[PDB]
Amino acid sequence: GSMLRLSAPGQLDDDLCLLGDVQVPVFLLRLGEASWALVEGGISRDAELVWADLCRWVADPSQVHYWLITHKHYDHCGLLPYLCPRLPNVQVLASERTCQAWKSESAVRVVERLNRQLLRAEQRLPEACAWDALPVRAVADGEWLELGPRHRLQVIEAHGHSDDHVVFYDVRRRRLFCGDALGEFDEAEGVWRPLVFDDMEAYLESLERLQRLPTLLQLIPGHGGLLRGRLAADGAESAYTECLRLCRRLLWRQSMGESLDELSEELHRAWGGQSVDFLPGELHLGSMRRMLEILSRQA
Amino acid sequence: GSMLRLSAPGQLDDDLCLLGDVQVPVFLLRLGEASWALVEGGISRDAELVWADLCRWVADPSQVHYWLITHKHYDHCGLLPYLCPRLPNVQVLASERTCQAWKSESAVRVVERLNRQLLRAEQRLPEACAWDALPVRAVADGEWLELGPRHRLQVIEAHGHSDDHVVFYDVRRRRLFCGDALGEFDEAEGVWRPLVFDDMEAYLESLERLQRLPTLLQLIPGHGGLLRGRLAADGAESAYTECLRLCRRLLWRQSMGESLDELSEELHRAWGGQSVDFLPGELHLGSMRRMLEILSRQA
Ligand SMILES: C[As](C)(=O)[O-]
Ligand SMILES: C[As](C)(=O)[O-]
Ligand SMILES: [Fe+2]
Ligand SMILES: [Fe+2]
Ligand SMILES: [Fe+2]
Ligand SMILES: [Fe+2]
Repeated sequence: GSMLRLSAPGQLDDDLCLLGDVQVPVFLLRLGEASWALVEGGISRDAELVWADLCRWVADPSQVHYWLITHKHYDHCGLLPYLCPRLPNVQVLASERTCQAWKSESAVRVVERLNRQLLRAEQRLPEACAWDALPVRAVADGEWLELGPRHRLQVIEAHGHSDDHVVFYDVRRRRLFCGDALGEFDEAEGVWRPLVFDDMEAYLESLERLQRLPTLLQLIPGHGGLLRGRLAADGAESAYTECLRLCRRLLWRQSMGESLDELSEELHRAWGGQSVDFLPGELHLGSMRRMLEILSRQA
Repeated sequence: GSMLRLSAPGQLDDDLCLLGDVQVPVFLLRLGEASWALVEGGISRDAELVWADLCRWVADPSQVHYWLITHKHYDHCGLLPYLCPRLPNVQVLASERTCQAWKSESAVRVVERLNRQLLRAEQRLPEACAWDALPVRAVADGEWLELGPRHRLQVIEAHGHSDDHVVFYDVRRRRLFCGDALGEFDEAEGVWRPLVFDDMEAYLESLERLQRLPTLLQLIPGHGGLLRGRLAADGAESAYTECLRLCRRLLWRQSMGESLDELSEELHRAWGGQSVDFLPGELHLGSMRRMLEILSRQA
């Protein structure tokens, strides 16, 4: 029947396609006859899949002009060293803090190691360019990106999930590329699972600000596809509520004397399955523990 | 450590005691030197336990003057035929709709059958008086009950859980006896599980009205004890949110083609354990299915 989520590779709207894996998608925006943008930077191992899809839509790779990046996590920038060399005219648009992480050998080693863990036996990665050789340009909170005549996207700072996270708001289409700032959309239940890995105060304040946008028609997180209808319209509000709900559960359990590890293991059991293809199980469990440490400290 | 729930038989406050089983408690209010009230009507099988506790606090059973009843469900009035004969001066205070159910042989047979299922092998029920012989007086929405010099309780209609449900608000102590109108308090997670068995529109409207009470200090549902602190202060708001959350889950699952039975069985698995001592498992599962039918119809 009719559903409030579009989650299949191919055309999502007359200007928008989903490339690659719906679990870690790259979005393609048609900005004009011979101009395109990518949104979200994916995982390295998807390089040839995303390339194959891209070339179905884009006749000449020199026509890809922008690549918008929400945050520095390994699953949101892993394609950059592999596909940017094939995109001679692309400019990577990322926050200043995101750009800074790509200059840190420590940070990029973590990104590389996690991406390497996801390589399947059959596939061959193309040659990687250096992370500090990427064609990057820093974007600022509030900045207007005039990508094409019918694509004006505002950069909105949305820290909390991570210290660098931004979202991109298409004012014309009432479409928000929200990365991981709302959490992980639960494919079985239709609710947001919080992903607070840096700062709960910031995460909630970001959601407060995003709630004040004009009512959304389309909401596109970092994983799982495109949400529409009420799922888009109430996404930020719902994500805020789910974060407060997790805080309530944690506080109640702590009042009974539970260690953080009990709820962490429960969340890992309940939620880890959705991301097994792109997130090692032990890192998922560790992430749940970190989130609960943050909520406990700040709630 | 300090917890926001009191859940042990005995004194809860200087005017208030919990009698019987914390799972299906009867509350004792000291209205004066020689005047007392009971709140909530429990399950029949607890008659001698509640009697034993009552007589620890009350020197003379003729001093019990009122018995406040939230609703007609079998687990909220089962003690009445067994203990009212031992309470010569008691007046049972119930809504008109609640009183009407006790006049219906069909309705009381259901109450009797469910209560009989809960009798343990060891115990002996005292002789029951007829349901239409109970010393009942109907109370109205908005009615002020002047129970004693320091106990003024307002009757507030709170339909939705059932067609007859009311709650009792102690204006002085900012204490709400809320029956099942907020749902079932989850002992492991500290959130409300919705219990919508008649009408979702009414259930939500009741919670909207209860949210507008002065901030609560104490919130006393039909099961599980007394809540305080933020759990009391945000109870009605939280219960409203949890009902909307369940609607979201159901609607999402229905959009995927699920039958009501799938979520019903999941809820029965997740939630049925808490009430096994006083609610037959098949009735819990049936109740979950009924709730989901109502939410589907009205959401
Ligand atoms: C790697 As993640 C849980 O921030 O999408
Ligand atoms: C018997 As019931 C689930 O309304 O407390
Ligand atoms: Fe992330
Ligand atoms: Fe992510
Ligand atoms: Fe009930
Ligand atoms: Fe009940």
